[PDB]
Amino acid sequence: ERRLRILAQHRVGMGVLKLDADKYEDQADNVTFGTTKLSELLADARKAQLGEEYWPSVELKVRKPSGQSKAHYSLIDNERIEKRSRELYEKYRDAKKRSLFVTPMETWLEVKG
Amino acid sequence: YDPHTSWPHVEKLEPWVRMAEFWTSTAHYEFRKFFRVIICKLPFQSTEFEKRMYDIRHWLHRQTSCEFHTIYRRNVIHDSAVFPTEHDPATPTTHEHHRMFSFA
Amino acid sequence: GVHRVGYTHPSTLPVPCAQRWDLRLARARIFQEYIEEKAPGAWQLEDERSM
Amino acid sequence: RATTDAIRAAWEGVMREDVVRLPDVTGVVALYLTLVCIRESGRLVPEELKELSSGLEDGVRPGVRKLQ
Amino acid sequence: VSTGEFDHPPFQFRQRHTFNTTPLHDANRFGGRTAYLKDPRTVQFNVDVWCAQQTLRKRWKQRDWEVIEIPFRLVPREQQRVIPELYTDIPQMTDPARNDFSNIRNKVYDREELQGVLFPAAGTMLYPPLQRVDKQAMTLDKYL
Amino acid sequence: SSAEQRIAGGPQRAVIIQYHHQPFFNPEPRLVKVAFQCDGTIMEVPISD
Amino acid sequence: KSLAAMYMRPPVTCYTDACEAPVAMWDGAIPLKETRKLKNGVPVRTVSRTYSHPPQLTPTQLSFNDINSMYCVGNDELIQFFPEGLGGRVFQTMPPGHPRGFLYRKETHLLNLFVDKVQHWHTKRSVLSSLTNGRTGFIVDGPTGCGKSALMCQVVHFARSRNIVTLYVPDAKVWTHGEWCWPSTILPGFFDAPDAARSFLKYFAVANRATLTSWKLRCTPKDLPTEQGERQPQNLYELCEWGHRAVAPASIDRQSVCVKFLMDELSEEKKLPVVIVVDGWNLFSHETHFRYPHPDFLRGLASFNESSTDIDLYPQELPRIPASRLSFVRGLNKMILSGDDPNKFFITCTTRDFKPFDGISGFPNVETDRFANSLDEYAPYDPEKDSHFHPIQIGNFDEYEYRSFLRFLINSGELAGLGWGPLWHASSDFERKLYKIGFLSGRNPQGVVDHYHQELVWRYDYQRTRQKQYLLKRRMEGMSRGA
Amino acid sequence: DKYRRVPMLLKPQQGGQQYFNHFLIRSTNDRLTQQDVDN
Amino acid sequence: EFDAKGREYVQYMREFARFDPRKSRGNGQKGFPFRDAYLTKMNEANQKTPPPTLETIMDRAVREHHQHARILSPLEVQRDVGRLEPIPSYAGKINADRSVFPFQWKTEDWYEYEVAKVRNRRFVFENTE
Amino acid sequence: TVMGKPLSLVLDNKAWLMEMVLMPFDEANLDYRDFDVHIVSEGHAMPSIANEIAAFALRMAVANALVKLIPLTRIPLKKSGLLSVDRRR
Amino acid sequence: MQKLLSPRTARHARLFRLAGKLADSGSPGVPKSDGERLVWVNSHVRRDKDISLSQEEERIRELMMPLEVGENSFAANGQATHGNLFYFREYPMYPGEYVPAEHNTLSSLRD
Amino acid sequence: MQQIPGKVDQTPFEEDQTWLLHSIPVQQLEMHHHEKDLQDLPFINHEQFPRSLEWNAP
Amino acid sequence: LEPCTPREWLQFSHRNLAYAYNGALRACHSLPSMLLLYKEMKQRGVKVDVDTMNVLLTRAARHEHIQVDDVFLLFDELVALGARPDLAAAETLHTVLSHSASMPEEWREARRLQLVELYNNLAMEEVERLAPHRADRLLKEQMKRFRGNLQQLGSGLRPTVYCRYLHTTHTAAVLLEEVHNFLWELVPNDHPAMEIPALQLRVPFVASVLRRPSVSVSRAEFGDTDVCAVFLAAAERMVDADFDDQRPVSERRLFLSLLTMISYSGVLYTSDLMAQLMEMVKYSNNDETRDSDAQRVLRYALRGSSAAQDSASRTLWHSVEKVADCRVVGRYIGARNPWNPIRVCFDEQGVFKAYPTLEALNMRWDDVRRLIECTGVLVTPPSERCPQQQKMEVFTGMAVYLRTVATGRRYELFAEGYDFDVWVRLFSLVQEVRHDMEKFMADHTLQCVEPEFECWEALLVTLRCALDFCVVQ
Ligand SMILES: Nc1nc2c(ncn2[C@@H]2O[C@H](COP(=O)(O)OP(=O)(O)OP(=O)(O)O)[C@@H](O)[C@H]2O)c(=O)[nH]1
Ligand SMILES: [Mg+2]
Repeated sequence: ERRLRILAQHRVGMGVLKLDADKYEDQADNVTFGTTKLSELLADARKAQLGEEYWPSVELKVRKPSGQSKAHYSLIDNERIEKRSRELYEKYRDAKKRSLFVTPMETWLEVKG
Repeated sequence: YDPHTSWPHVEKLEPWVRMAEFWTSTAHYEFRKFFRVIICKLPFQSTEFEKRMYDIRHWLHRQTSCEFHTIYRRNVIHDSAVFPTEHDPATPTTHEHHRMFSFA
Repeated sequence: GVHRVGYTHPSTLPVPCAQRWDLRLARARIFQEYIEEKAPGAWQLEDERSM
Repeated sequence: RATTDAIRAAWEGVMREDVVRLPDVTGVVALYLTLVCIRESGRLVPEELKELSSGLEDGVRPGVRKLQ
Repeated sequence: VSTGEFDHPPFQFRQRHTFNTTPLHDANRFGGRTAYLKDPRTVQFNVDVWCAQQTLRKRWKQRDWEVIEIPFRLVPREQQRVIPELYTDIPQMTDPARNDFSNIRNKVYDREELQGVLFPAAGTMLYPPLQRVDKQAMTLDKYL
Repeated sequence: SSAEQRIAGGPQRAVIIQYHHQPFFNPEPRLVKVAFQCDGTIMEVPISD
Repeated sequence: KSLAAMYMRPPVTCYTDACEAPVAMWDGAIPLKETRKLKNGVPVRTVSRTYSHPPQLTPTQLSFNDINSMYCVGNDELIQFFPEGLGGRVFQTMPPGHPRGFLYRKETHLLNLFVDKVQHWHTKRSVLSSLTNGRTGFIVDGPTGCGKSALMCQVVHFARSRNIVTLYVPDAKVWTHGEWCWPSTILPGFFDAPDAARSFLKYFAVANRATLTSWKLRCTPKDLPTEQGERQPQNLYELCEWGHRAVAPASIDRQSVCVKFLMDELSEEKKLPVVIVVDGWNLFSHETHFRYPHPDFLRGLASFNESSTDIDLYPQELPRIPASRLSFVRGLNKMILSGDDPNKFFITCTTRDFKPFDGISGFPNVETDRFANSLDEYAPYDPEKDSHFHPIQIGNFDEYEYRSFLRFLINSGELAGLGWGPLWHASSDFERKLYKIGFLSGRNPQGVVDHYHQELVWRYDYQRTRQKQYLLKRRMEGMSRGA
Repeated sequence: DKYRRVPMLLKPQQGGQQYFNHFLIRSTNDRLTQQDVDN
Repeated sequence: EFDAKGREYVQYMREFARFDPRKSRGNGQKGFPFRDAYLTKMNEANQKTPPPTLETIMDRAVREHHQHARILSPLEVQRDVGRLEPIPSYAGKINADRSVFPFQWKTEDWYEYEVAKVRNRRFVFENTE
Repeated sequence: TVMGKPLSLVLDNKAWLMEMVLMPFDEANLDYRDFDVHIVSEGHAMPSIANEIAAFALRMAVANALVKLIPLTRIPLKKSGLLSVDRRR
Repeated sequence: MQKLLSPRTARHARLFRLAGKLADSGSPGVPKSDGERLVWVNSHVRRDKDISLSQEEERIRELMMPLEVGENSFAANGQATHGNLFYFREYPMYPGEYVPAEHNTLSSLRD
Repeated sequence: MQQIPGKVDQTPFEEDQTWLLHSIPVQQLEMHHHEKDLQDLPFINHEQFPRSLEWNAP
Repeated sequence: LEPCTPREWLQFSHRNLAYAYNGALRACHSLPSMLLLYKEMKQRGVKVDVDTMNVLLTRAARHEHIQVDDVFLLFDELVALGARPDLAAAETLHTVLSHSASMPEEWREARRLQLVELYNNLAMEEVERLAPHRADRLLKEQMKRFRGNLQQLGSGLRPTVYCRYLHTTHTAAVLLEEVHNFLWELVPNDHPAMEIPALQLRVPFVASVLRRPSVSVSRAEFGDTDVCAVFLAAAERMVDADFDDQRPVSERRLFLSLLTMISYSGVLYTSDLMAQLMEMVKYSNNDETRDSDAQRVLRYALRGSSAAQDSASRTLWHSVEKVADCRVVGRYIGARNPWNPIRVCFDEQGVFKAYPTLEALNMRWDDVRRLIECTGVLVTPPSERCPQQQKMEVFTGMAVYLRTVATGRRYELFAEGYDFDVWVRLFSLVQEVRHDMEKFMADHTLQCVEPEFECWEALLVTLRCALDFCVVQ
């Protein structure tokens, strides 16, 4: 039922699978066309009985990581970042004796030609 | 007009109204066509009743027309032999096989 | 956010399940639905005037 | 672990009808149903009606509004 | 309900910049995108396209979740049911039995709850366990 | 509790308590409040039954 | 009735008493009663105002019995305790010459006592841990206009009147949703908001001069770059001054160093209770609207048709920089999640000033748009899941708080001479105004303020018309009888 | 006329009907008070 | 009797009182419940009805006990100063719950309700058992 | 609540519009807190009904509902003109 | 010195006693802690003081109230152009309003 | 929206400036619809038969 | 006229037709003619109003061939229909009854009782109508009318109506005047009374005529209960509201006036009224008079009636309802001021003459304990009117007494200049009170007695003051 509902996007509503056959100019042709399409849809849906791999996956609206998790983004590589910053302050101080305005591209950010 | 009281019952349907405005200084005149639906629900298919129902258009009232809607239960077979269930092929279809003019 | 749309084969996942792109292609096969390749992912506008 | 999928699905199919009209059954089977349901009503009816009650159903449903 | 303008002003004469009126097609009405602008029908269609763009961008910025497709087994009991497709049945309540009357389609699951099914290969908790406050504990709020 | 819809039983003797003839008081399907002789129980039975 | 000429002003003692206006303005708006005393003569006449301004009390002087009561803070105390300002809409009600009022709710009393304990925490550590359930502070959540910003302003007032180090961050949008973003000079992969940082440093230094001046910097290099004539900083006040007092653009790179070292030293300190109050912690929690620069601006280019770059052809959407990557927020998070620091208490509040969206949205006309300076953040927020603080839920005013707040608003506005004044007869009485504004606002605080202002517009209030009609008829019949 | 379509009860649009009873009762009370002062 | 709208909404309320999603299967727009009540039930904020305000409780208790004069309902007070009517059976007997009345719902849920109702017009299995 | 939203949000927090909705209660010498109401719109749907004509219609609907809830309220309401219908298009 | 929490007046004590009685009865919406009960009582008595203030405000404004077109008082109500457009009745409209019959007439009829 | 896997694509934008500055042409000629073309114009709107707009196909 | 077109259907209404039918009835000149019109009124669905009742009653009572049975039957039928009785119709029926003497005495008494109930209902409903408008003067005059009308029938306005009216009063003048008028209506006009100065009024002696059992005995059988209940209503109204007067009158003066009224009425007092009176003096803001008021009220409570005569009735009433119970004694301990040179307890009908420091306070506390013992209320068996919870007032009052010595203020520096030994004795007193609390709770745990917030807070305050004394030391 899940697989058939997914395959019949708007063809199923309120528990009734409905198919309007109007391809041909004759109702005698449209009955055959609709019968064939129903049989094909049912056959493809029954693939869900072969194995779990044919059971359609469920779409769950998974949230983004919460604020608590996002907080640790500041602490990832905390010790290494502290070491790098203390090392870099030396370079910043040395550069301040040559230029009025020091630049992140001068200290750590890589801006090349 | 009550399904509980009589059989069959008549239910009302919105009249088809087509207004047209045209030069005369302008005039508004509308074509109108009123409808009424007679519903008969039978717990069996009677081709005799279908015949006597179809034969109404011959003594229908003056300048009145009628159309017939039939919803009947019909048995449909799903022949699993002509329409079988198979494992999804080794090389699956891609979007190229469902391209423009691919249906032909 | 420019990105590349992905796809997981049912075999790769720890427990297989029929993927939604596979279901989409099944629907396309059954109902002969032409799928425009260059359809932009950014342009998803609904006519609010009617919806 | 109680019954096979065949029996289960048959049960839902029976109960899923628009109206679940009950079946007419032979006399011996009717006797069997009556006796077994008599045996089972005790386990369901409260303690205060497990022996004496003004009817087999009395105590089966709590909210039944009676007349008096 | 929205208080923003949806219709384009009508043209029945040339307006001026006055106390209660402003020139038609100025850089103030629709965010300055009237510089592209004839026929009221096509102008209104373009304004409708712009309004739909605004609706879409706010509707997508309001979206803070993601739609990872999970296999049926590794799923909550409330989502282990058959969920009709959109606009096919009545808006489905999650679980009336457990007094959970809420549109199941709008349910959002915190990412720090499916780490048992997502990332089954990583033996380390990439996202630390979610801290939940204790309701049955005397705290500043419950002290008065 | 396992029935997807109502279950009909045998036709028992009973007496009508009330019957809201007004459509706005009996939306479809119509109901009748009736008291059964056995066990004296009062129930709203569908008009068709 | 002209008891105005007989009225003599009371003795001025505080800014609130100085907020009084000439009797001609509030004659009738605040009717004067007359009290007869028997002092050195049986007949005496003291014409006095029926209503007096709410008392100007200190947080120490505020008590339990003052719950659901309105007090005031002098202009001098306001300027002393709030150099950075009053985040949100709290200063909406405090124009020049108006008294600076403040309601004292049950939550306000709880916070005042909690800060009283924080004043001497090291002894009351178990009490604090039990109150916060062990969490490193509280976060205040509730609907829009509920009073979160006012409560945080009151908390900052309580702490700074009790002389504790306070890091008050009004309008956390000035930090997250700032003007422009700049990568941190000394922290690789971390970003700055130089304007907000410099303003915060100035205001924090001026606010906490005393304790910061007495401070001694522990972990800070003393070879900081310095121009001629300026002394190297030796205390945290001088560190903040070196950081925020400089010529542009030399301030942009100096503020990052100053803030990084200030955060490091504050994290190091383990003895002085430090209260951190931030308006809108959800902004510091989730993201900033700034995006990462396109890598083309960093890699460098020779000619444009060479690389076939589309930077100037099509705009894109780079991932939004999360608020965790800012240096200020980095220090805050370092101090928060890292245990072994029972010295900092985070009394934060959330914000709900986002622009509205209810399914459809056109374009808001510029002239008539009360959400012009609202935030483009339509995502939901759940304080428990999105923060480590203990959540406190506030609701709209109950009738008691609402009555007190509206009484203060109307009567004090008219007394200070900014209300109906001589036109008091054109407006209904206080009971009708209370009933109608309660209906119109649902006792929401912001709604109450807005509808107090809108009361100028009411057109379906016939009470004064009928009262004038009845009194005129009564006077006419009295005169006809007299004739 | 331009406003011929609006009702006569909306032309002046009387209001404050809840004050008439209070005014009558207060007038009677004040009459009693005046009589008592006279006595 | 009742006016047209009164009758319409009384019928709506009775239908909702006897509504069942399981009994609303294989049916067209007639299977959709009473929109307003259904969406109010679905809305979570309406699943919590606030209790009376402390001021309301204090006033009611003061008049009930300190003054021996109970507060009467607006439907229970006698307005006709020249006639004495019988109090209706519903005067003060209808509990106030936010999940039943008044009707508050979410905009997206209402949008889905409307679109589904208009799209499932012809999804009716006319012939049934 | 008007069409599933609070009045202060439906009428865009406009004092001069919601006081019309309040008027039937005041003219009737009644407390609006003793009653909870829901107004449904069957007219031309629009994104915003924050205007004087819509407020007039809401006031009339509330007044009629009050009249039918308690008949003796019809005295002050008719006198105030909340039962009278304007004919202007 | 520390201010004492207990009720500070007989009216406060009686309201607190009623609140305790209500809590014992367990009617919905009542608090359970004595501190919040005292807060409730204090807020209620302050509300009563405010209501009395409003009463006296209105009674003084009744005599201060203007009746002639003067400074900030003026007949913009069309009384100059249209005249007296507002009705004003001195009789109680039978079904709605009520005023007790006069005792001179009562005694006359009884006699 | 289900995009063809392995295809580079861009999610709908979240800012007003992106939509504003991005190159989207405006409609300049007459509007065309794949089925409203048989019905010439809103004022013309050719109809086959006078069936009710409430009419339901069984 | 029968409505035929919708325009006339928009004007037809039964209650409005009542107006036209009342007008026709008034126009009619003969009762026999009005009978057909009224029969047609009833045959139609016309709503019967109060004007039809007034008209029918008047034009019938003035008719010649009527019977009083039929006049009252018509009134009964009208009230059974949706007709509201009015003071005018009540007066008409009253005059008709008073002039109807040929009927049997059983019928006459039954209809007299019906009319008494009718007057009472009219007074009640009119009090309710005139309460909101703040029309105390008009309500007072209407109550005068009703009281005068009940006087002829003898039975006066009932205590329930009086209690509601008193709780609704707005000014002291009318409150006291209505209590005074109730007392005078309860007695004949020639009855003796005591004049009260500063009020220019006379309080009659009502216990002389109150009903007594004259002989188990029930507490409700004594008529003193209703009078004491109205006095309690007046005291409660005094406490729970603010008066507005062109010349304000003082709280102490008003309370003393009510005390003088009850004293001169000389009626047996009840625990409720005594405790309510004691609450005001306990919470009074005047210090140099509250002790005198408290001892006066305690004298009244112990005596029982303060009546000159009939000492047997006071003993019976004491045996019945136990005046001066735990609530009253606890409030007395709370009210009495420490270091006041007046005796805290009574010795052998003690008028509290006087005292002859650490030992002074020890004597005061021991005398307080002796007062508790002599009152012997901690042994009283719990009842339904008074549960055990009231007994906590004694500990609450003792704790407040200790708080008052801890601090020189009362509900208005940490502490005063006392001795370290004084504070040690105070700490010992606090401890022993705390432990007697434990014994009381252990004794009566089977109903889960609960300490009072004031009782708990007073100990905390005394300990705070003692700790401040230690810190300054
Ligand atoms: N003086 C005073 N004003 C208050 C108080 N509570 C709310 N307000 C008013 O409420 C208005 C809005 O401020 P808040 O309610 O704090 O705003 P918020 O809590 O941050 O909520 P958002 O606006 O959504 O961010 C201010 O202008 C205040 O005047 C209060 O306790 N005292
Ligand atoms: Mg804010």
